[PDB]
Amino acid sequence: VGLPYSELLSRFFNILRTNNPEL
Amino acid sequence: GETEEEKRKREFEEGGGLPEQPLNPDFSKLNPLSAEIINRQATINIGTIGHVAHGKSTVVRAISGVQTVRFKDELERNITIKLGYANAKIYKCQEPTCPEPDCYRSFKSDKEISPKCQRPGCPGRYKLVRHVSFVDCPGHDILMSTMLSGAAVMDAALLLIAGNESCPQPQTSEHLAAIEIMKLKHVIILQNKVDLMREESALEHQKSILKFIRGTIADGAPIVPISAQLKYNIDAVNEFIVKTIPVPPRDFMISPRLIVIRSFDVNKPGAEIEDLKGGVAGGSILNGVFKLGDEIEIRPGIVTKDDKGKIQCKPIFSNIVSLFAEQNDLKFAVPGGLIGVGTKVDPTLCRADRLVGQVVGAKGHLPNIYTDIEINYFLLRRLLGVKTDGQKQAKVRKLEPNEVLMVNIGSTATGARVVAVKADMARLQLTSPACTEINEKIALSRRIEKHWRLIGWATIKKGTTLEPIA
Amino acid sequence: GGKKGRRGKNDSDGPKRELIYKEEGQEYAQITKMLGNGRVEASCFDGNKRMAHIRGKLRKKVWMGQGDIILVSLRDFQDDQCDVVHKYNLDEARTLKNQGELPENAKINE
RNA sequence: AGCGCCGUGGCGCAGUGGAAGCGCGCAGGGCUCAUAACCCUGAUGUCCUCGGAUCGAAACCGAGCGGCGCUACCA
Ligand SMILES: Nc1nc2c(ncn2[C@@H]2O[C@H](COP(=O)(O)OP(=O)(O)CP(=O)(O)O)[C@@H](O)[C@H]2O)c(=O)[nH]1
Ligand SMILES: [Mg+2]
Ligand SMILES: [Mg+2]
Repeated sequence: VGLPYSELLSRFFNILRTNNPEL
Repeated sequence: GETEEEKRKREFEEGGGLPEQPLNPDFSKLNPLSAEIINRQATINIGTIGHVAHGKSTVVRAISGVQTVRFKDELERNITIKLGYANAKIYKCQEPTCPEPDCYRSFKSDKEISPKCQRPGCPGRYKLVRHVSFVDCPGHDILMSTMLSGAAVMDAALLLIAGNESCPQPQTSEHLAAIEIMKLKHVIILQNKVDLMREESALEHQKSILKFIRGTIADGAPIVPISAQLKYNIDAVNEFIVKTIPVPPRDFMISPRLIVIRSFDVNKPGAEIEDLKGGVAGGSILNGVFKLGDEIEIRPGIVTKDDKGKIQCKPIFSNIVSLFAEQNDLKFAVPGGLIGVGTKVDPTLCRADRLVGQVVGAKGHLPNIYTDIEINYFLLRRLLGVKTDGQKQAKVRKLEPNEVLMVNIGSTATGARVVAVKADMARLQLTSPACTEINEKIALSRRIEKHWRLIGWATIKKGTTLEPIA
Repeated sequence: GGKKGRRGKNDSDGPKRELIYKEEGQEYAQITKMLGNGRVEASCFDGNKRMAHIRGKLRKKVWMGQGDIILVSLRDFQDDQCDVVHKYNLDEARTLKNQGELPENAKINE
């Protein structure tokens, strides 16, 4: 099941967006 | 005011330090999760597979923190032959308040038994839940013997796929099928490229990954985004390792055996030879429990050719001077882990890639060496690892008599010659001697496109024995 | 040097001449490469590489080399080719560089 | 890490036990109506840094610095 994948990827995206506004 | 080293020493002392293993603990009462076993030795071997120029050593150091050498001044950047070694202690935070995903953490070898929680606001310690050994496998088309030997040694797997590159990677399928060969379903798929991947493109790549792994034996393999350069998404990896991977059956009644992948010569230059050390066999114990000062012998040993063309095999007798785990000197060996057995074997014997995948048996046990082996092999329909431009990916041919094929018998990489071909069985003649103990699942590779290509799995059913000369 | 000089016009304009600007089609350019047959390649200050003929009153009267600022007249019927009309001796070229009739990205200094 | 090699004036080299070297560069001058060729003269240092002997050290040696090559990543 890919359910644990989506939450972790969303957390990754949020971390990247917050820490790196240039991206 | 206090120096950071003093802070680390205070944490280490408060964390319990490194308790010394008892000289002779009650062996029948010990389990791979016991405190005397878990504090100083790993119990699960986790291998890493992936394409070249993808990043596995970076992922390994992100997870464990122990760097792979990537040595030889020419293999520093391109590829590695010998497998990498890493050690991570899995810790869990006892407090119910902190969220479960970040409760776990993989810490270095010298980390204390109960180190402080680095999360701000949580004054809790860490509980050592599991010790695992992280080993890097070479994902290169010619580097298959070492990769297959590692897969034999491995108990858990980690597949690395780059999202930004092509979704179907044939070397990833090669490694996955090689793992399926050797009865290993505990695979955690990990996406290396999540920083540079879009919202919908990542979803499409994950859908393609799910599409690819449908007909393979592995079905419920967890898939988790990770980062190798930012060094994030490691705690979830620890949680998945703890949960999805249970302890393989490995306990104390089985006979003691060793499978050596690498050999090291312990001789520091410059200093006078008066203070030197013997020879180190870097081997995993897939079965058995060892102690300090035991009597062992490498069954294949020295290979020699007489003037009459006869292959003589000398079992390398050796007294185990010591056994080295990741951190310090141990007194007993936990099965299912890579250990450096420093014995009276010659450092010259442990100089080159000599003791690469060789079986070692303690005195009182007789693994059997063979010259001609009666094998039972199963092939696949299509060759894996071939990049065809959209036309009927390479088709596997039936094996022909008198053909040199690379057979990895558990750990022994030998060039077998076909004597006869049957419906499911074959006769293999070995110039390099190889052993057989119980099963020793065998990986088959053929020379087709100028390099070894995996074709299927096989099992030994019989063999023509040779009696070693003492 | 040589006995050629006495046969010449003896046109001695050594004193500082008044530099001539660009007029409705005459434009500044830079010699990029020297070709044969008395023809040169001039990168004009418009992103184009025109082929400029070494021209009358200029053929064997002044000697020009690679990397020389130049004034060249175009031809409306054929834009690709043109004619070199005047040559600036590296002093008024500096003046045009400060005034910037040409993009200053073309920096050619000794 | 050890061992082999080395320490331009801009580059390649030489003697290193008696003190700034050659060639190739660069500047100026000379020959030529003119250029190249050729000839003449320089202006560039810590012959890597700290010490020992010595009228003398850069050499000879050692208490080190930095860069290359063989052992080869030397748990
Ligand atoms: N930008 C970026 N680079 C990554 C990422 N992961 C790995 N890399 C790059 O991988 C490169 C080398 O990693 P490494 O693990 O040593 O290579 P390897 O995969 O083991 C080679 P082989 O497959 O043959 O074993 C690093 O330089 C790193 O920049 C990533 O997530 N993002
Ligand atoms: Mg590696
Ligand atoms: Mg006159």
